[PDB]
Amino acid sequence: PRRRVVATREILPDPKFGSQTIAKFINHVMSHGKKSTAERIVYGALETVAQKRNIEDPVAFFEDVLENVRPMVEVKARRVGGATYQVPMEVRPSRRTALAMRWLAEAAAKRSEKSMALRLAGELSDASEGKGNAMKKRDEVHRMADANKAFS
Amino acid sequence: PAVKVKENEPVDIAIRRFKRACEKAGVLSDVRKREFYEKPTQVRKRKKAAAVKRYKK
Amino acid sequence: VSEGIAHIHASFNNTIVTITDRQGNALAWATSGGQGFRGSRKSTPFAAQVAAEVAGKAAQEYGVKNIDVLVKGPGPGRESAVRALGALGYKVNSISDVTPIPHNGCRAPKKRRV
RNA sequence: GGAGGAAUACCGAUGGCGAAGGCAGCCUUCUGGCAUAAUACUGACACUGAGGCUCGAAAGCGUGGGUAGCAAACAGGAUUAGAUACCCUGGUAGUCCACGCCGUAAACGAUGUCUACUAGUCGUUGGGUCCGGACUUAGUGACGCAGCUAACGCAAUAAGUAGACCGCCUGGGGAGUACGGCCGCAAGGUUAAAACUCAAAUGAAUUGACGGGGGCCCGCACAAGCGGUGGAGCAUGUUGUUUAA
Repeated sequence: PRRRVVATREILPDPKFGSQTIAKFINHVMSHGKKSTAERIVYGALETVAQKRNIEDPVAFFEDVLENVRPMVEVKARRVGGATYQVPMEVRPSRRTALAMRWLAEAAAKRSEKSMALRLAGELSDASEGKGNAMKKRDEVHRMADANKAFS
Repeated sequence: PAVKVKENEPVDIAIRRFKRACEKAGVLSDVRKREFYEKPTQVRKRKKAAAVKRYKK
Repeated sequence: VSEGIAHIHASFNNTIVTITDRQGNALAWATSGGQGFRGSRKSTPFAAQVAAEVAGKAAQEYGVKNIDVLVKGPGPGRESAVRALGALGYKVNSISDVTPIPHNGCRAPKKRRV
């Protein structure tokens, strides 16, 4: 906005797991202000995946999967001499997390399972094992940079 | 524009010295003038303008 | 052949790198078009670097451990080709520029207006 | 490895020479000017210049040679609504040489030639004289008084104060056009009107506006995100039509 940078609002961590990232993820799933619905959907999906994998710490599993999902490099458009070309640049640390969360939400939207919690659990499993639309999207974002890699 | 690199020396520093040598010899300007033909009147007018700029400096 | 001379015909449009023996025979050559880079992508230092790497490998099969570069023309990837040789690990005795400097021997093309 | 043509990087500089037009690698032959040095000389031989004649960029013309690059014309490729153009891949005349025509350029310092006078300053090229500097000469530039100018600006290289002679101008078009001479192979050049037509055509500078001119800066203006209109039904307004409205 061509104006001073200001401190971001402090997020409220989730109660059950006491983790910042979990609430940050719940925010994206929330729609029309239905934070109560988002909490329930996220908790159900995490419980389903944790039960399936027999893992004691769903928060740790989620941290590992999110870290894997986040893309290191994202292409950014630049204008030089009245010309438009792709330019690969290192992504900002917070932006990596935001991108991964958004992509997981988007793919969970189109997953087949009848209920949102099951769609989300399936997408987390596929992301953890490196399969599915979210991993394909991250691979496409990496692929665009890899294709040319002739700038910066 | 010939540059000799000593044994067990990094390639990048030798490249930088070669660039400095080429800049010192002014090789690039000759090629730039060569690429496009320029009218002699335009040459004379540009030379006069450059002389005036040098005088102001 | 245990000694090599590399000739680079760099130019704003395209850059060509070739490997030759001391006597003046070219064992192998590499070009950007073979890499497939085109247009603006073709006319970039990285397109020069990759082709330089390919030509360096091609020369490695022949067996030249020492090569000296001879740049020609005002290309933007001439530095990148030497960087590519340095990254490959070829050892360069010297860096020299063999760009032709014709002393108004021939008339140049008419200026372009845009 | 040869063959063939043109030009002469660097040196190179509001540097140098020439009456202008113009003149760049290097050695040789012939050649015209200018600068200064102290002597010796003639003793107004001077300046300007109607006609006239000499030279006169580039392009062009005629005959004969040469033809690498470049390139009018021409061919094909592109964008474009079209592109007889700008960009492009080729490309003949021409540009190069010998001998003759052509005699026109924004041929400009948009400033005729020659004199005498009028503060100062820092440059720079070629000489001179003095103790690296000071001094003086004919050119060569950049600032800056008096003075001049509509104002820009000029300012010892005057557009300042005077003088000699020559050329030219009398609103903008029609028009440097027609007719007639003169020149030319030609293209065309030179001298040079009238009918008619409008009240303007102009120059400098000021305030604004604008630019596909610049410098900086701001707004959810774009970016990055969220969710909407544009598709369905309905409520509402408006054009349209139909209506007596």
